[PDB]
Amino acid sequence: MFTKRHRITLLFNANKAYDRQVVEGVGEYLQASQSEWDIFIEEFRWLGDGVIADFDDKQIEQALADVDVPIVGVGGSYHLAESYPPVHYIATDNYALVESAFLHLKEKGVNRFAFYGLPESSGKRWATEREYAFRQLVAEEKYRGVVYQGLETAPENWQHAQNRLADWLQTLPPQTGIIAVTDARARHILQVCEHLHIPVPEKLCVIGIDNEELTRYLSRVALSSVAQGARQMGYQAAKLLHRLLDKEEMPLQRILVPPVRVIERRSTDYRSLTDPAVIQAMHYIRNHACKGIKVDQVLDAVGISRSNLEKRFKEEVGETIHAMIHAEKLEKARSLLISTTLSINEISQMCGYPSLQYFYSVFKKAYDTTPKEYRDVNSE
Amino acid sequence: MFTKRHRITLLFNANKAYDRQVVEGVGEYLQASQSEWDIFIEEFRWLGDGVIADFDDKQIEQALADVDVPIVGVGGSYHLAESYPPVHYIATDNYALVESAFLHLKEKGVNRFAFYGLPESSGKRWATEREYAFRQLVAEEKYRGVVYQGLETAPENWQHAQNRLADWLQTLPPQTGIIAVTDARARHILQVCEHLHIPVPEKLCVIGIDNEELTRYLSRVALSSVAQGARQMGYQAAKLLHRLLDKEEMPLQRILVPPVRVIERRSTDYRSLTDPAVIQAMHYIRNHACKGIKVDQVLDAVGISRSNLEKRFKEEVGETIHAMIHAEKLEKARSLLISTTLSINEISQMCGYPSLQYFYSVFKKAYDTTPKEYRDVNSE
Ligand SMILES: O[C@@H]1[C@@H](O)[C@@H](O)OC[C@H]1O
Ligand SMILES: O[C@@H]1[C@@H](O)[C@@H](O)OC[C@H]1O
Repeated sequence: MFTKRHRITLLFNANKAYDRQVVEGVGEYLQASQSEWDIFIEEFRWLGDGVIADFDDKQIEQALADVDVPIVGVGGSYHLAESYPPVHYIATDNYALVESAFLHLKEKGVNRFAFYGLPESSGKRWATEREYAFRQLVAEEKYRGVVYQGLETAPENWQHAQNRLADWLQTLPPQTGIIAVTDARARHILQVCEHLHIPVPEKLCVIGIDNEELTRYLSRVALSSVAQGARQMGYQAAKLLHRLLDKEEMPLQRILVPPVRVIERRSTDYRSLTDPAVIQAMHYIRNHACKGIKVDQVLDAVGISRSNLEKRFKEEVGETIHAMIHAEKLEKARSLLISTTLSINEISQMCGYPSLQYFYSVFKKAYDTTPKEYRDVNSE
Repeated sequence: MFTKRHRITLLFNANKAYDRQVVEGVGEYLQASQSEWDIFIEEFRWLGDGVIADFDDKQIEQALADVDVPIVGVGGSYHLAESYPPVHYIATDNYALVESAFLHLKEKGVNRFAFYGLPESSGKRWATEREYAFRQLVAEEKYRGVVYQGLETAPENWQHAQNRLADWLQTLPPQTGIIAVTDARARHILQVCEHLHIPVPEKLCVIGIDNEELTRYLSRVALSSVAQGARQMGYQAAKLLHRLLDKEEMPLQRILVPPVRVIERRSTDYRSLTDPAVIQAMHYIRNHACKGIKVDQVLDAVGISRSNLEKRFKEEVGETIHAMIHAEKLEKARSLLISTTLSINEISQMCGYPSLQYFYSVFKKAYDTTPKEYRDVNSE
């Protein structure tokens, strides 16, 4: 008779992708265990028989400090072991996350490293934790790392904040890889580069930390990111809380979960390019190839004569401008198949192809499957 | 030179799955068009050069009424054409949504229909719209439909609300299919059935309308749902706003997008069962088969002698209790492969299998692929 029910309270934020992942793991546990739990996503802030909560929040910790019922905290890791709150704790491995992104940029020949973080001013201790890790694994590189804490998440002066970020960005030499604390901060870099037409990744490379597509700002350049092991975190949390509900004795748990993987998108697609003019020209093309652009537009974007730009393209890419314009139409098309929900007809049309048959033809030449086949094998 | 930038303001709610889908479509458009837009998810509530907003919100409509810049409203459809707000409008087809769920239950022999809605008290006009549709397509069924508006989303008295929902549920004859306005309301039905041990779907069938897994309450019985065409909605919205930004003349658009599909889960998995004792016994099994239960527990759950229950199981299922216990261990396992992120090892263990090899063996007998193969071909 499975009659005893437990009310379970989850203190997270439905509006942030990471929080949503954690709760989904909790839900996964519910499914796998078929527990007689009544789980409430109760966060705004009665309390149940067990709690799982966001402990990246000092307020929550203070609210919960002295609560009798089992609590499993979920939040960021800490280099110092005595900085962990007095509760069982599932942790995202802050070090590993930065490491994961560092190793990604490392593999792409990048040896100039930059970090866009978050002021001490915010209460974000995982930010400090990530910055420290950055410094730790950047220590032995050819050129030194450079760190720039921001102004604040919701600036008291957006315009001013933008100016300061713009200033810092123009400071950074070509082929600098930037690690942002959060996809949100990464997108902040991308919008400024948009304002300024700074080539990403042709000039500077950008990588984030959440794998969240919905941040304050949406970015035309798709954002590479470290995906946290957030589902697994929520699952392990519930699994532990279950043992805590069976009155099991235990020293306070500190289990670290590493990132799942890096999702490689456009923003880190660096191909060893170095000539400033090809850099700006290649960026231009990667923005507007689908819009049916001629070599003339590319020439006008940089301020260069046809002869000279062709010479340099040949020099650095072994292909023509015209050829690269069209190779990129394909790339846009290939991405959308992979990262989007559009019909193939829509992809063809939005990518400036004359007919869906023509795209089919061109696509089947470059890769060997069909647009359709390639989608099933490679989607998301 | 693609130098003119447009600031775009989106007025939606990051915390609700439907809103998040809509914004993702907007993002899809950004990708496919590589527009020089600066898109802000600005909703709490400066304004940009174009707006896309949740027009299921009378406050937003009033806030925006008299704004000079292009606006594309997104929200629910209306049976009456004069109830649409004075703006270009992308609509989810409220009728089609109910229809989609109705047709799903219809296909499963269901001919007793119920609707859990939302009081007039809330400002939710899509709720009224869905209820009306329900009534419209339930008109010709054998038994009449029954509608129950709730107490309110965040009750002024949770306990009281639960009592009233419990009352209504015990009113409903076996093999009643319930359509809820929203996965949220559906889950409210499921938690009460949990409190009361009312078999779903063995006794009553439940289907929702959003395909959202994260609602106020998490449900042990996975929830079947209609998935709205919400991405496409957001994409079409941005695509229209783009034409509006190119100063194109147009009569106020009213384009309806139908649901994508119905996601069939446990909550609508009705297999023509009718004997009350098998109903309760089968529900029991579907909850605890993985927990290593004997025939004795099933006997105790209903209040029936072994002989009699076996007789009835044979009569309605052509299988033994013992046999069905084990067929369901497999089903739990098969689901988790399909709907979850767990490792196969974890699935085996949580489903009460003695070894991963044994599960492999049993799984390969029932279906012909391996747990691994079946995951790649059938996941999500
Ligand atoms: O690590 C997370 C960070 O990346 C951001 O998403 O905000 C919540 C944090 O816990
Ligand atoms: O149709 C949607 C409904 O299902 C719910 O999710 O709330 C928002 C509505 O627009």
